[PDB]
Amino acid sequence: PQITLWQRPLVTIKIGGQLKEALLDTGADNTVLEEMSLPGRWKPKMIGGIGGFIAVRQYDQILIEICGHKAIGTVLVGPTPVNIIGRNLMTQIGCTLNF
Amino acid sequence: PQITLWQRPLVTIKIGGQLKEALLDTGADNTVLEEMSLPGRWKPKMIGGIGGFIAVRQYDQILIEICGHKAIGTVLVGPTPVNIIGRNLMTQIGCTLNF
Ligand SMILES: Cc1c(O)cccc1C(=O)N[C@@H](CSc1ccccc1)[C@H](O)CN1C[C@H]2CCCC[C@H]2C[C@H]1C(=O)NC(C)(C)C
Repeated sequence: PQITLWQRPLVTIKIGGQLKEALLDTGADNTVLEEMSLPGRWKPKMIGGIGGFIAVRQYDQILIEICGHKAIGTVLVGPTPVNIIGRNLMTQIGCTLNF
Repeated sequence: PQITLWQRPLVTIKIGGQLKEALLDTGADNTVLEEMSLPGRWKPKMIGGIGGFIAVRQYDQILIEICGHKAIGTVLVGPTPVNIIGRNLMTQIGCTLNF
Protein backbone atom coordinates (compact mmCIF):
# COMPACT_ATOMS: atom_id res chain seq x y z
CA PRO A 1 0.00 0.00 0.00
CA GLN A 2 0.73 3.68 -0.38
CA ILE A 3 -0.18 5.64 2.74
CA THR A 4 -0.63 9.46 2.47
CA LEU A 5 -0.10 11.59 5.57
CA TRP A 6 -3.30 13.71 5.72
CA GLN A 7 -4.19 11.56 8.73
CA ARG A 8 -2.04 9.61 11.20
CA PRO A 9 -0.69 6.43 9.56
CA LEU A 10 -2.39 3.93 11.90
CA VAL A 11 -2.27 0.24 11.03
CA THR A 12 -3.53 -2.90 12.75
CA ILE A 13 -0.97 -5.16 14.43
CA LYS A 14 -1.15 -8.68 15.85
CA ILE A 15 1.38 -9.23 18.70
CA GLY A 16 1.28 -11.97 21.36
CA GLY A 17 -2.20 -13.11 20.21
CA GLN A 18 -3.69 -9.60 20.65
CA LEU A 19 -4.90 -7.10 18.09
CA LYS A 20 -3.85 -3.45 18.45
CA GLU A 21 -3.57 -0.29 16.39
CA ALA A 22 -0.09 1.21 16.02
CA LEU A 23 1.41 4.33 14.42
CA LEU A 24 3.95 3.96 11.57
CA ASP A 25 6.54 6.32 12.97
CA THR A 26 9.58 7.26 10.84
CA GLY A 27 10.81 9.46 13.69
CA ALA A 28 11.06 6.56 16.16
CA ASP A 29 14.29 4.49 16.16
CA ASN A 30 12.43 1.91 18.22
CA THR A 31 9.06 0.16 18.53
CA VAL A 32 7.12 1.09 21.71
CA LEU A 33 3.88 -0.54 22.88
CA GLU A 34 1.60 0.20 25.77
CA GLU A 35 1.68 -2.20 28.74
CA MET A 36 1.17 -5.85 27.77
CA SER A 37 2.76 -9.12 28.89
CA LEU A 38 5.16 -10.87 26.44
CA PRO A 39 7.35 -14.04 26.20
CA GLY A 40 11.00 -14.37 27.24
CA ARG A 41 13.20 -12.43 29.61
CA TRP A 42 13.65 -8.68 29.16
CA LYS A 43 16.04 -5.89 30.16
CA PRO A 44 15.30 -2.38 31.58
CA LYS A 45 15.57 0.52 29.12
CA MET A 46 15.14 4.32 29.29
CA ILE A 47 13.98 5.94 26.08
CA GLY A 48 13.88 9.68 25.42
CA GLY A 49 10.99 11.34 23.62
CA ILE A 50 10.20 15.03 23.30
CA GLY A 51 8.96 15.70 26.86
CA GLY A 52 11.60 13.66 28.66
CA PHE A 53 12.19 9.99 29.44
CA ILE A 54 10.20 6.80 30.15
CA ALA A 55 11.22 3.40 31.55
CA VAL A 56 10.53 0.43 29.29
CA ARG A 57 11.01 -3.35 29.08
CA GLN A 58 13.01 -4.53 26.09
CA TYR A 59 11.94 -7.81 24.45
CA ASP A 60 14.11 -9.18 21.61
CA GLN A 61 12.99 -11.50 18.81
CA ILE A 62 9.27 -10.74 19.17
CA LEU A 63 6.93 -11.64 16.33
CA ILE A 64 4.74 -8.89 15.18
CA GLU A 65 2.26 -8.84 12.33
CA ILE A 66 2.01 -5.28 10.93
CA CYS A 67 -0.71 -4.69 8.31
CA GLY A 68 -0.42 -8.40 7.28
CA HIS A 69 3.38 -8.52 7.15
CA LYS A 70 5.33 -10.57 9.66
CA ALA A 71 8.45 -9.13 11.29
CA ILE A 72 10.58 -10.29 14.21
CA GLY A 73 12.36 -7.67 16.27
CA THR A 74 12.84 -5.74 19.44
CA VAL A 75 9.70 -4.43 21.00
CA LEU A 76 9.78 -2.06 23.99
CA VAL A 77 6.82 -2.09 26.42
CA GLY A 78 5.86 0.72 28.78
CA PRO A 79 3.83 3.87 29.34
CA THR A 80 3.56 5.32 25.83
CA PRO A 81 0.09 6.82 25.08
CA VAL A 82 0.12 5.37 21.57
CA ASN A 83 1.59 2.17 20.15
CA ILE A 84 4.58 3.16 17.96
CA ILE A 85 6.08 1.02 15.16
CA GLY A 86 9.60 2.38 14.68
CA ARG A 87 12.24 2.09 11.96
CA ASN A 88 13.64 -1.17 13.39
CA LEU A 89 10.41 -2.94 12.28
CA MET A 90 9.47 -0.76 9.22
CA THR A 91 12.68 -1.78 7.42
CA GLN A 92 11.56 -5.42 7.86
CA ILE A 93 8.26 -4.82 6.08
CA GLY A 94 9.93 -2.93 3.16
CA CYS A 95 8.48 0.41 4.23
CA THR A 96 9.82 3.58 2.46
CA LEU A 97 9.23 7.40 2.44
CA ASN A 98 8.62 8.82 -1.01
CA PHE A 99 8.01 12.18 -2.70
CA PRO B 1 13.38 10.71 -3.61
CA GLN B 2 12.86 7.27 -2.18
CA ILE B 3 14.13 7.24 1.38
CA THR B 4 14.63 3.82 3.12
CA LEU B 5 14.51 3.62 6.94
CA TRP B 6 17.82 1.85 7.83
CA GLN B 7 19.03 5.20 9.13
CA ARG B 8 17.13 8.24 10.38
CA PRO B 9 15.39 10.07 7.48
CA LEU B 10 17.23 13.40 7.93
CA VAL B 11 16.89 16.04 5.25
CA THR B 12 18.28 19.56 4.85
CA ILE B 13 15.87 22.45 5.41
CA LYS B 14 16.07 26.18 4.83
CA ILE B 15 13.95 28.31 7.20
CA GLY B 16 14.35 31.96 8.23
CA GLY B 17 17.46 32.20 5.99
CA GLN B 18 19.19 29.40 7.97
CA LEU B 19 20.12 25.88 7.02
CA LYS B 20 19.27 23.01 9.38
CA GLU B 21 18.86 19.21 9.31
CA ALA B 22 15.46 17.89 10.31
CA LEU B 23 13.87 14.48 10.71
CA LEU B 24 10.98 13.42 8.44
CA ASP B 25 8.68 12.18 11.18
CA THR B 26 5.43 10.39 10.22
CA GLY B 27 4.64 10.00 13.92
CA ALA B 28 4.61 13.80 14.52
CA ASP B 29 1.34 15.72 13.83
CA ASN B 30 3.32 18.99 13.96
CA THR B 31 6.67 20.46 12.92
CA VAL B 32 8.97 21.31 15.85
CA LEU B 33 12.26 23.20 15.58
CA GLU B 34 14.93 24.02 18.08
CA GLU B 35 15.12 27.60 19.40
CA MET B 36 15.26 30.21 16.60
CA SER B 37 13.92 33.70 15.74
CA LEU B 38 11.02 33.93 13.24
CA PRO B 39 8.68 36.45 11.46
CA GLY B 40 5.21 37.44 12.69
CA ARG B 41 3.50 36.97 16.02
CA TRP B 42 3.21 33.60 17.76
CA LYS B 43 0.89 31.91 20.27
CA PRO B 44 1.96 29.74 23.22
CA LYS B 45 1.41 25.99 22.74
CA MET B 46 2.00 22.84 24.79
CA ILE B 47 2.89 19.68 22.92
CA GLY B 48 3.20 16.19 24.35
CA GLY B 49 5.59 13.47 23.24
CA ILE B 50 6.89 10.40 25.04
CA GLY B 51 8.13 11.50 28.47
CA GLY B 52 5.72 14.40 28.84
CA PHE B 53 5.08 17.91 27.59
CA ILE B 54 7.02 20.90 26.29
CA ALA B 55 6.10 24.54 25.83
CA VAL B 56 6.56 25.96 22.32
CA ARG B 57 5.85 29.08 20.26
CA GLN B 58 3.49 28.56 17.36
CA TYR B 59 4.19 30.50 14.15
CA ASP B 60 1.71 30.24 11.24
CA GLN B 61 2.39 30.73 7.53
CA ILE B 62 6.13 30.10 7.85
CA LEU B 63 8.06 29.34 4.66
CA ILE B 64 10.17 26.25 4.74
CA GLU B 65 12.30 24.57 2.07
CA ILE B 66 12.51 20.83 2.77
CA CYS B 67 14.89 18.85 0.56
CA GLY B 68 14.34 21.67 -2.03
CA HIS B 69 10.55 21.60 -1.90
CA LYS B 70 8.85 24.77 -0.69
CA ALA B 71 6.02 24.43 1.85
CA ILE B 72 4.20 27.04 3.96
CA GLY B 73 2.76 26.15 7.32
CA THR B 74 2.78 26.05 11.07
CA VAL B 75 6.16 25.70 12.66
CA LEU B 76 6.51 25.15 16.43
CA VAL B 77 9.74 26.38 18.07
CA GLY B 78 11.09 25.15 21.40
CA PRO B 79 13.28 22.75 23.40
CA THR B 80 13.23 19.70 21.14
CA PRO B 81 16.56 17.83 20.85
CA VAL B 82 15.96 17.33 17.12
CA ASN B 83 14.31 19.35 14.41
CA ILE B 84 11.14 17.48 13.40
CA ILE B 85 9.22 17.83 10.12
CA GLY B 86 5.72 16.60 10.87
CA ARG B 87 2.76 15.47 8.76
CA ASN B 88 1.45 19.03 8.44
CA LEU B 89 4.42 19.90 6.17
CA MET B 90 5.04 16.37 4.71
CA THR B 91 1.64 16.44 2.98
CA GLN B 92 2.68 19.70 1.25
CA ILE B 93 5.78 18.14 -0.31
CA GLY B 94 3.87 15.04 -1.62
CA CYS B 95 5.47 12.75 0.92
CA THR B 96 4.07 9.17 1.28
CA LEU B 97 4.77 5.90 3.13
CA ASN B 98 4.99 2.83 0.94
CA PHE B 99 5.50 -0.94 1.16
C1 LIG C 1 6.50 15.69 17.89
C2 LIG C 1 5.06 15.26 18.05
C3 LIG C 1 3.94 16.13 17.66
O1 LIG C 1 4.20 17.33 17.15
C4 LIG C 1 2.63 15.68 17.84
C5 LIG C 1 2.35 14.42 18.37
C6 LIG C 1 3.38 13.56 18.77
C7 LIG C 1 4.72 13.94 18.62
C8 LIG C 1 5.84 13.03 19.00
O2 LIG C 1 6.51 13.24 20.00
N1 LIG C 1 6.06 12.02 18.17
C9 LIG C 1 6.99 10.96 18.49
C10 LIG C 1 6.25 9.63 18.67
S1 LIG C 1 5.63 9.40 20.31
C11 LIG C 1 4.02 9.95 20.21
C12 LIG C 1 3.39 10.52 21.32
C13 LIG C 1 2.07 10.97 21.27
C14 LIG C 1 1.36 10.85 20.08
C15 LIG C 1 1.97 10.29 18.96
C16 LIG C 1 3.29 9.84 19.03
C17 LIG C 1 7.98 10.94 17.35
O3 LIG C 1 7.28 10.50 16.19
C18 LIG C 1 9.21 10.08 17.63
N2 LIG C 1 10.19 10.94 18.27
C19 LIG C 1 10.79 12.03 17.48
C20 LIG C 1 11.75 12.88 18.32
C21 LIG C 1 11.01 13.81 19.29
C22 LIG C 1 12.05 14.75 19.90
C23 LIG C 1 13.07 13.97 20.73
C24 LIG C 1 13.73 12.83 19.93
C25 LIG C 1 12.76 12.01 19.07
C26 LIG C 1 12.01 10.98 19.91
C27 LIG C 1 11.17 10.10 18.98
C28 LIG C 1 10.51 9.08 19.83
O4 LIG C 1 9.59 9.46 20.55
N3 LIG C 1 10.98 7.82 19.77
C29 LIG C 1 10.51 6.72 20.62
C30 LIG C 1 11.32 5.46 20.32
C31 LIG C 1 10.67 7.06 22.10
C32 LIG C 1 9.03 6.44 20.35
